[PDB]
Amino acid sequence: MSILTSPRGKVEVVHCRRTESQDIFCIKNLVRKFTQKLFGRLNIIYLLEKANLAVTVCNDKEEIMAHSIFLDYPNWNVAKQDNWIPLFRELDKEIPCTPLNTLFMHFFVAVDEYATGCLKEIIRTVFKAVPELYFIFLIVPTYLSLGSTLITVFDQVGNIPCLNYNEDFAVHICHRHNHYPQLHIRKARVEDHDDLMPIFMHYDNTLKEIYGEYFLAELIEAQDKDHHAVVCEVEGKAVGFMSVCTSVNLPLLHECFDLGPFHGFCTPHPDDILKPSVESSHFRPLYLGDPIAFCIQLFCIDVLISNVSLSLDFMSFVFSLFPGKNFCLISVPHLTPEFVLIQNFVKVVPFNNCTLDHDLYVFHRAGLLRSITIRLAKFLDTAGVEKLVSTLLLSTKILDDLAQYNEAGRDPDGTALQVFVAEVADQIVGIAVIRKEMDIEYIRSHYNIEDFIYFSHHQQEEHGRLNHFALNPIFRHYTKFFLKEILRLGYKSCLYYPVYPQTREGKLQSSYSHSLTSALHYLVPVRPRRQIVYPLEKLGINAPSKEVSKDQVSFALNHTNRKLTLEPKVTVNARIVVVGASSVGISFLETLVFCSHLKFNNLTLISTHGLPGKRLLHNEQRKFLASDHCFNDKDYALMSLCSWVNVVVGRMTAIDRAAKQVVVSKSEIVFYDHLILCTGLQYQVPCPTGADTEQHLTNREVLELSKQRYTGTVPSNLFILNDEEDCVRMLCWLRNSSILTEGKVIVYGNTLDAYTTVETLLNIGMKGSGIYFVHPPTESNITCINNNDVESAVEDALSAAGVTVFHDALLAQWNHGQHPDPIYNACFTTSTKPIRLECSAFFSFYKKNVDYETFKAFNDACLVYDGRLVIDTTFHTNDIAIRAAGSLTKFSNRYYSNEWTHSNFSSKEIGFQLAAAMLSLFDPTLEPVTEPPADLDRLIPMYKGAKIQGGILPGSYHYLHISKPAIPTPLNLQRSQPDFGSDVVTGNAKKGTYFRLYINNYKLVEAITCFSKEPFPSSNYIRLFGQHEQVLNNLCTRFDDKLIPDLYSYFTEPWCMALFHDRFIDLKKELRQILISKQEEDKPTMEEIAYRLEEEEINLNEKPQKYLQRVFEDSIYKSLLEKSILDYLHYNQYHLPMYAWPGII
Amino acid sequence: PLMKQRGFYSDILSPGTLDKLGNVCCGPYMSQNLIRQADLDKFTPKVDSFVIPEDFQERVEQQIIGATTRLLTQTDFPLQSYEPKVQVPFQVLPGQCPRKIEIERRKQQYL
Amino acid sequence: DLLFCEPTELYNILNQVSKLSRLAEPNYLCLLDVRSKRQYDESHVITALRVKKRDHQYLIPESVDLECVRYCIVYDSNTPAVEFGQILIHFTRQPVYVLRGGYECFSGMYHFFRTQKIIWMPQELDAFQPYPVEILPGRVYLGKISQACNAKMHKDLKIKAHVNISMETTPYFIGNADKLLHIKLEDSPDTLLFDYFRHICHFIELHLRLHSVVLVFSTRGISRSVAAVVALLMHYNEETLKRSWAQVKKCKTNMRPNRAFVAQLLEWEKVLHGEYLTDISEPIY
Amino acid sequence: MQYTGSQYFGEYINGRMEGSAEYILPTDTRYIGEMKDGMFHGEGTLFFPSGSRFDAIWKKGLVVKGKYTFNDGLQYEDKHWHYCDSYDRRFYTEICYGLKPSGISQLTNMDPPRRIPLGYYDCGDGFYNPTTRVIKDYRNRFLRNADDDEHEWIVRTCRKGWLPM
Repeated sequence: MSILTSPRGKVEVVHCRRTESQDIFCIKNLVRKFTQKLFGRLNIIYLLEKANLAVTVCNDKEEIMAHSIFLDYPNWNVAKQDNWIPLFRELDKEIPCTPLNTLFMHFFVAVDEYATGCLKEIIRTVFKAVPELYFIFLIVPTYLSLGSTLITVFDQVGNIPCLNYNEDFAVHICHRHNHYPQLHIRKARVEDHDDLMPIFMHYDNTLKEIYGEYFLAELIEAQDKDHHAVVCEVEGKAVGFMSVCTSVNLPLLHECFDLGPFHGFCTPHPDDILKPSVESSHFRPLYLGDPIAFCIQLFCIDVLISNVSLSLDFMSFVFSLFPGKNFCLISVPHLTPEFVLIQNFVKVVPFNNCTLDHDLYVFHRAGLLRSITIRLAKFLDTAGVEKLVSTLLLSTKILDDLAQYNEAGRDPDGTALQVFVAEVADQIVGIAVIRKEMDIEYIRSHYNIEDFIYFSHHQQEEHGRLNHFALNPIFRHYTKFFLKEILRLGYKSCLYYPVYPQTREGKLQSSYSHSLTSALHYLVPVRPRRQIVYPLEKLGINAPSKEVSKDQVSFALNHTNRKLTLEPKVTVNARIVVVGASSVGISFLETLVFCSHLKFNNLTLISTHGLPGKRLLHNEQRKFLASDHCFNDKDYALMSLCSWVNVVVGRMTAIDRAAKQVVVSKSEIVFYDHLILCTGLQYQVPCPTGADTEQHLTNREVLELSKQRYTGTVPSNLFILNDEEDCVRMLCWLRNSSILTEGKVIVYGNTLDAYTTVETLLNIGMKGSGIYFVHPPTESNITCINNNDVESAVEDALSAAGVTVFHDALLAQWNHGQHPDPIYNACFTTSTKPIRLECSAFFSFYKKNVDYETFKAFNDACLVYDGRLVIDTTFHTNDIAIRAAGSLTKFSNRYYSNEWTHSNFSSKEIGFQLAAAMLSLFDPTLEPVTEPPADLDRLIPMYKGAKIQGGILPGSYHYLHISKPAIPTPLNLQRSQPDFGSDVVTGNAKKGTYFRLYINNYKLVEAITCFSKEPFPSSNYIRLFGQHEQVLNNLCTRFDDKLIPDLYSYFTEPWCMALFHDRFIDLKKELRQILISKQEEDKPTMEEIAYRLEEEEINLNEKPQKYLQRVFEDSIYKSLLEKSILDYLHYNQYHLPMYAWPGII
Repeated sequence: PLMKQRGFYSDILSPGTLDKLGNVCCGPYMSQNLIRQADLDKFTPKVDSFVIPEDFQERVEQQIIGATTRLLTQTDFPLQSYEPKVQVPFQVLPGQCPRKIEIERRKQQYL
Repeated sequence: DLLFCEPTELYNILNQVSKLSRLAEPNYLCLLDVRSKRQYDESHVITALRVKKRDHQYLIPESVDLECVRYCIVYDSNTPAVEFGQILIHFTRQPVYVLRGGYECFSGMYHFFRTQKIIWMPQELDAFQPYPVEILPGRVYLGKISQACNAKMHKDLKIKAHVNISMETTPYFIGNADKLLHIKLEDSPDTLLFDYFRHICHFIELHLRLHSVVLVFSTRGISRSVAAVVALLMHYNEETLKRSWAQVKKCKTNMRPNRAFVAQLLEWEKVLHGEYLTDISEPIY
Repeated sequence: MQYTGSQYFGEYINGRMEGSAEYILPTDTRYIGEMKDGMFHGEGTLFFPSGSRFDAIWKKGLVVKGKYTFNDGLQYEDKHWHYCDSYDRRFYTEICYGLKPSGISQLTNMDPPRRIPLGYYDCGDGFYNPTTRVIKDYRNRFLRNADDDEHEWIVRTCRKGWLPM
């Protein structure tokens, strides 16, 4: 921040920050007719929307007024995006202006007194951001002088005519060195040390604490050929230090890092053992040349902003001192952010089980060169690119397409094809290969590209989409500029990239996939959308325009567009580790993917099977396991977390906090800097009661035993199914076994998972007489459906199948006392009689639990464990560095709420808020936040994200149930209590046509229970959760007055579809905010009026609804909400074919 | 809780030791993210395919600007002549200031 | 910032295509007939809204993001539109265009655009199907094969000539040696179309003298036909390559030959003029 | 209402409309209609901006009806239409009256007798000349213009304002 004094003597302090759209309104108010002489018929939206940068300066009081927009080409048509370099050199052959080093301004305004200061500060800011920008060019029609303001910064230069007319334009120039110097470099001297010494001590004590205060000086003295030390100087004084050494312990690097791309770190040698004759992952290239890389090994620099450009300039001088050396290495210890100097380096990739204490970075002597240039494909490029691509996987395809475009002017179909090469010192090393999109509408329906474009100012003509892009990685640091030039040259605003599920077809990488090299760094991931289920047969023409409606081979979308193309997008190197996914964990990974402000690099997922959802199942496999409906195959494909998430297979087997390390069994070690535990709850073996039916005890005796763990051998014909991989394993085994034809099988456990298994086995085709089904009595007598009518329907379906149903029983011993593996016959105790049953196979869903193995691994950790894992209401374990969530977690007794847990809520809301908390530790862009007040420690805060369970049920019914978080309570108890709810219910469960909702006496909806033989639109119905009966079209009257025939058909009608639409909930937020606004001097808000009327602060003879509704409709606020709705319809009408506003007519 | 800052320097390049970690290739068998695979050798071309352009001078020509101090600092005055006398030996004991530091400090105090 | 635009351009842009109809995005187009409702009922342009007038003020039809609707158009029957042209000058990022001959010649040359149907719903717009495109004003047309077969498109221009370089059969003028021109080859660069251009140009010219109505196609409106148009224009006007190329560029912005065809056209220019007058080293080819 | 221009005269429940009513649509079409749930749920007649009547019966808020009648009251068939055709080439008034009550030269679609003024044609709404490709409205202003297909249809089919031979 900088201090500016008005000529009035008023003082302000100001900051510069990168424009945010709310600024635009304020800045546009500044604009003047004078400014319109400079840039008139600018409407800011267009220029910002095409901008290469928007920069704003603002004062401590958040008075906003200083702004400028800059782009890579001039205003006033004096030249073109096609080219300008020759014409400007025709102005002055000496100016090295090129898209490497050049930008033009296109607007500014500020309140004059602060304005003159602000312009200087903005200029300084831009030159501080973009170090190759050695100049800013400023151009006006010749009849204008710049006048004082700009004359303070810009100087005049030979004129350009209008490209068309006898209308001249004058050209004026500003110099970086005038407003932000270079450095000066000289090889260090002892006097230099004293300046630097406070800088190091500001950064760190530790080095001095080892060496003593004069270590830096002794190092300066130390130098020779093997170690040179060099400093930058300003004001006749030093403030930067860099160290280099010639030594590099090549055996370490050759083990640790795949130098396949980087043979050059060694000299060539004619043996070139660069290849083998999974062992490829074990193989290491045996280089036999000599070390021709050198390291940097000490660096600090600061006025601080002076570091930003000047660090790069050090590399130029450093290379001068090593005639023999061409690569620079630096190893960076974990948690340390990429300060500017490293960011230019390529980040080396460690090998498939490297573990180093450091990450490693590379930069190369050629990077110093500046003849890097783009040109569009011509013949000679063929030879260069042939030399280049020789190791590329699809080298043939890429070459063939380059040759094609050199002949064709087109792709094979005929649509746009554009191919670009990077030329360097009359040499080539770049290739890009890009195609022009037209399913842009399909993109916009599937993903939130709108987060990063105001699409309506763009046009269907303007979009590029990438396919192949490969480079000398050294240039990759420049490459962000390469994308800028690509977009300029192609006259495109956007590049798009599609990441295609890496399972692919069962064998084929279908040609929708692309061969993506490095570009993925620079793009952003785009949050995935949710289409409404469309009743297209009720719509005909009025469908969502069929292109959007289509399915397509489902894939993730990544993107860049010009305004992004500057953002450094600061990487995070911290090793952040997330454990398990069952029920929940994925939600955390989503939020860390889906925030473009940051770029996670070391993040790793550990799971029994790694990623979720690998398998191309067929739906019967899904029939096995009751679902929460919050994820599916296409969801996992869209989320595509593997693109950035690093994955290890198999669960973890010990914690060890003192290292901050975690074990995967067999001593395979991972290290964490934050550890998030999210295994979910998992089933555990159904332990036999031990005491037998054959022993005729009283049941409570056996009940106590039934709680205990099993610790015998495991039956080869007993099954525990946590996961799709388990289901497939079991199903393949069954198909390779007789039992499906003939056997008698037990599924045991009264949970929904049993009924889903039973339906699944009936689908596979086992006779219902085959099926035996036993469901022990509960510790609390809430059925797994809490709907006696639907339960009775299922039980009658089981009767029609002839499934063998047993309440009350408890598991006496399969094989009694005989060897248990395989099971063959089984006993069950009861309140009155023995049971025996014949059991070819046994399926458990008896009790979910933390895994014994992981439970033990926690207890070894001495993380507090009270049978379930203990956290505060802000996820801290007893370790500040370890945090946990999901149904495996529980709060301290002080909360006096051992009934209320993360088990109660949605999964996603948990993961989302946990990530939001953990981001605050990671994100520099929000302020770092304190540890909680104890006042928060008083309470568990009321989440609301409804919890989903849903199932297919015996006799091919569909079932879906959604809940407000609660301690269980029986349906009939709540219904007989008057002080709760009105219910709404259209149904006959056995007839396969069933809804139930409960509404609360607050007249919101806070239940769903639906039972079906129809593929319900669960995504749509989930939005029904929490809705007011008014929002459901005054639903209550519709239920009362014989008006609804049934619920399912009635939701087809178009008005509901907005209620399903996701933006509409945020529009409802807007509408509330509008009511929160205060419109007139005399008036409270409509909210405050309601508050008074509802709290008996006013008392009435009419009921409050009548008074409030009258006062609202009389008030003007209605017009404001109506207008707001109509506006939202305009935006959303692109998505939605059924909302009336001016625009329909 | 956790921090982000250090002396910001390298180390493990040291020729002196492959020692302290023993086996460094000791982790689990990785399954990388996609992005690094897209960086890896089959997606990238190799440095030896790239041209070594000819000249150091071409880089020097590509330089653009006048450095910070080089010119305005110029004066007729002999530099070493600035130096005060002081009696500190040439080869101080480690932990003492080396001789040249004392000279700078004394002269700077005097100025 | 008010400008005159020829009705031929209206027929180019309003049935411009690029996979989609450009009419299926509103920022492409606005068109706002200030005049009577009753005329609009009798018909209007093929996305043209009906203006609302009120005490002789116009009620702004913000049916679209007027701020940036890139092409922005008005018509009366002839050329109250003019003042609407004036008011618009404040608005669009592009200048604002008036439709020279607001109705009389534009639909007098192309009736079909008149219709009593007001809006076309997004499905209906996206489902739209293009009429053939016009190259030489009023006289020679450009088309893709399924347009050239389309019975209505063929009949409505009262057409009978085909002009094409392709292998793929079409339903009409089979063997009518004087009212069919057809050549057969791939869009392969060694297709030495240079000689065939002379025959093509003379055949089109003869239909000019006959005032026959002529469609041109190369299956997809793509490439061979484009080069043939470059040759036709250069020989018909003794124009440079660069002039013909600039005209072609608007004629249908997808139009583009290939680099061997570019070489053939460069030799066509050198034969007509005697020398190269256009330099192919720019990428704009 | 306002945001498209729709208009209704009838009863409201919960604030949404449920009615036996006359009605206006921002076509400036008039309608008479019954409503349910804020939707048409009626057998109702739609009176055009040109007065004529369409009919609409409503099922669950969709229409299922056939009837039309012109603004003159001519009863119409959308199919097979038996009118001024092979059974008898008489217009609506000429079939109802027979010989028009006094045999004014409106034994033809419009009269008292005149030449078509400009030149052009009669096609009932408008005057059009094949030598100008322009249609005009009976106030001699303008109408939609037409190229060859419609021009050729007019040229053969209808009556020019040729000179009265």
